[PDB]
Amino acid sequence: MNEEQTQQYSQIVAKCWADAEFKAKLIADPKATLAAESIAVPDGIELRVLENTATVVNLVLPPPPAEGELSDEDLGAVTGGLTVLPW
Repeated sequence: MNEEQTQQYSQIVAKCWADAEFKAKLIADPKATLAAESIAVPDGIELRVLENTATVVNLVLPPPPAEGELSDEDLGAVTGGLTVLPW
């Protein structure tokens, strides 16, 4: 969940608010959508959407089991309005 990955996450929601069809696909099947974006989706990770408005969209993508260490710059990049993997 580094800066570069966060940027990709931003691109997804950037598309959503502008492209209602894309947004709908993300919500209906976030796994297929992420796959289209060349983003891995471990089956041990739950995906959630917080907001799906015509202006603001919030997609929650919890760190994978393979998640390593992040820098302060990486953590700063990460959208703090997102939640984490349910336990």
